[PDB]
Amino acid sequence: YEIIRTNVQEVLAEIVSPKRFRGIKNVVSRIISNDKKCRYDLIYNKYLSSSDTRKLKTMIDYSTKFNRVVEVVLIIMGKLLPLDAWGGTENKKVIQDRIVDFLRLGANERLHLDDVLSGIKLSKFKQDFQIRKRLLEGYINWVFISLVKNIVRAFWYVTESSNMDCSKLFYFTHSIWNELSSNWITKYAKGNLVQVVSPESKGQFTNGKIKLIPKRGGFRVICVPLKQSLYSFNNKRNFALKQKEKWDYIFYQKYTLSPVRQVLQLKLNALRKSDMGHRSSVNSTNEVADRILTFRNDLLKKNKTLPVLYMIKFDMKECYDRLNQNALKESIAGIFKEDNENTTYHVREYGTLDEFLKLKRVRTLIETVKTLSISKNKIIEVCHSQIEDATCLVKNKEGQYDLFKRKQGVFQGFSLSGIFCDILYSTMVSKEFKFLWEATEDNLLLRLVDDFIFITSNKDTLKKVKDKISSNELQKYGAFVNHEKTVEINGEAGSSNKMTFVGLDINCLTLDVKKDSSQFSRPTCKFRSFKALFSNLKQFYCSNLCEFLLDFSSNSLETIRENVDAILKLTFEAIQTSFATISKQDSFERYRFMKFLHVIIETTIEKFARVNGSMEGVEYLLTCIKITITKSLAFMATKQEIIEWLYTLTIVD
Repeated sequence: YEIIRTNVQEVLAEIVSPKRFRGIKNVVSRIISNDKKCRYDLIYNKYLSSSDTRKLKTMIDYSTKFNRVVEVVLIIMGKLLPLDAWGGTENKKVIQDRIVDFLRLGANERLHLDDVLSGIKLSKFKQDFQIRKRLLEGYINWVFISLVKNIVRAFWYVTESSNMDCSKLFYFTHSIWNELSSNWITKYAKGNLVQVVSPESKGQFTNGKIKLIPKRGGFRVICVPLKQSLYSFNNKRNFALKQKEKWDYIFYQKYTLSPVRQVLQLKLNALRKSDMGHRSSVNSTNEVADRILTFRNDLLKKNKTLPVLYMIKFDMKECYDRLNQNALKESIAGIFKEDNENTTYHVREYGTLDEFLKLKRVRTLIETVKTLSISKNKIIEVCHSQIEDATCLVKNKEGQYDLFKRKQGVFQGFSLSGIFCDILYSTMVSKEFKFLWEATEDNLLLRLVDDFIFITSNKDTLKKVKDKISSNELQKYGAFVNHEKTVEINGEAGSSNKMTFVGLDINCLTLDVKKDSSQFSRPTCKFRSFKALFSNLKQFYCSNLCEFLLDFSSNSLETIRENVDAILKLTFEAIQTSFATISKQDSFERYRFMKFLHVIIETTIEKFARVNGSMEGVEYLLTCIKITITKSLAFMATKQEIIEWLYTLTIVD
C-alpha cells in the first residue's frame, strides 16, 4: 500500500541536492516498482496481527517483540531493494545492522550520516569521484528516513513505557493499539471526565490531545496541547487556518505562557529562600542527597556522634489527577498576597523552536536582554483559564472528537501543571507541618514533587508526622497518601537500616547516601578505537536521554539539568575508564573528540527545545553542560584547546 509516496522524479531530486547519472534512476525505479508489486497484506497476516485477543496481564505484552519487528522490517527491505541496491553483499549486512540500531531509537531520532556511512565504493552507482559521492549520503538518507521510518509508521505505533527505563521502546500494531486505547479512554472519561457542550474563542490555547503511556496494568494519560482550535482539527483540509492558529499559539506561548511561568517560579524561588516552611521543598534528586549529607554533618558537628534516627517515607496517590483545583487557586493567590494587583512584572522574552526552524535554517549551536511586561491581573486570569478551561479531545469511535473536561485535578502535559503542583504542595507543607521549622537541628523533612521523606531523632515528633499522614487533614488539598507504599525504618539493631527514597540508598545508622545501581545501565566501553567508542557512546546518550527527562511542564529546570548531568557523568566515566586502554593502540585526536562533544551538546539542546517548544532554559542548560564536561574531563592531561572550543559555543541569536 505505497510505502513510497513520491515518484522517481522526486526521489532523485532529494538525492541530488541543489543525464549521465542514470544508474541511480535505474535502481530507484526498481525499488519503487517493487513497492507497488509487494503485497504488504500477506506479510502483515503472516508475522503480525496477533488475532488472539485474550486479556493479557500487562499492556506491554500486546507489543510486537523487537525481534519480530526487525524481522518484518528487514523482510520488507529485502523485497524493496535488489542485491545491487545494497551496495553489494557485505555492505548489505552492514546496513542492516545500522537499520537495527536505528530501530532501537524508534526511527524518530535524528540520523547521523557519519556513523552509518562505513561502506566502500563497491556501489557502482546504485580521481575525484570520492568528493562527488555525496549522492550516496542522499541515497542512504532516503533509505533510512523515507523507507525504514515509513515502514515503522505503517505497521506500528511506537512509544516508550512508564513502567521504567524509557529506552526500551515498544511496537504496538495499529489495529491492537487503537482497540486498547479507545476502550481504556472511554472507561477513563466516564469515571474521571465530563464533556463540554459549547466551545469558546480561546480554544487554540486550552485544547489538549490525549497521549497514552503503558502503565503496568493500564495507561498513564498525558495531555498534549493542540496548537489549533477544535474547528480546524475537524476541518483537516483548511491548511491556511491551521498555520494561522499555529502562530496564534506561538505568540501565546511567547508572550503569555512563558511570562506567567517565569513569575510563578520567581515567587516560588523567593519562598525557598525566605520562608521556613518552603525550605523543606526541594527541586531535584541531588538536592535531596545534599540536604541529607548536610543534616548528617550538622548532627556530627552539633553532637560529636550520630544518635539513633527514625525515618519514614510516604508519597501522594496521583497528585495531578486528584489535585484540588480550588485549593490550588487559593495557593496561587497566596503567593501574590502582597501585590495589590495592578503591579506589573518584567520578565525575559524567550524564543520558540518553531520560530527557528520555520523562519530559518539548522545547527542552532554555533561556534561564533529583551524583557517583557506582564500584569498580576493577567497572571491570575491565565492560571484560572488553564485550571478551569483545560479540555482534551477524545475519539467518539465514529470520528466526532468530543471535548471533555476534568471533573477535578489538572492534566499532566499542560505547561503549567508541574509548577501548579509545586505551588500547592509547597503551600500545603508550609501550612500543615508548622511544628518542624524552628527545630531543624534534629528533624528533616524533604519533598520532591510527590515523594516525601522525614528523618528525625525524636520519637514524639515522628508520631506527629505519622498522625497527620494518617489523617484526612491533607485530603483537603487533594493529597491522598499512598498508605500501601509507606515505608518506615529506625535502625535500633533489630530494625532494617536501608531505604531507597528517590533512587538513592540511605542508611539509617550512618546516613550514608548512594545512587541506586545507576539506573542508566553500563555503557559497554570495550573498544579498539576512539571512533568506535564515540559512536557507541553517541548511541547510548541519545537512547538514554528520554523525553520525559527534559519536560519543563513536569520537572523543574534544576531537575532537568541534573538528569542531563547524570547521563553526561556516565558517558564520560566510560571514556575515563577506557582511555588508557584505547590510547595504547589508537591515538586520541582532539578534533574528532570535539565533533563528538558538538553532537552530544546539539542533541541535548535540540531534544530539549523539541520537547518544550520554547527556548526558555537553553542558555542556562548550555552553560551547565560546559561546567559538567569541564569537571568530567579533569583526568584529561591536555584539554586546553578542547575546553577553549567548548566555551565558544553559543545558541543562535
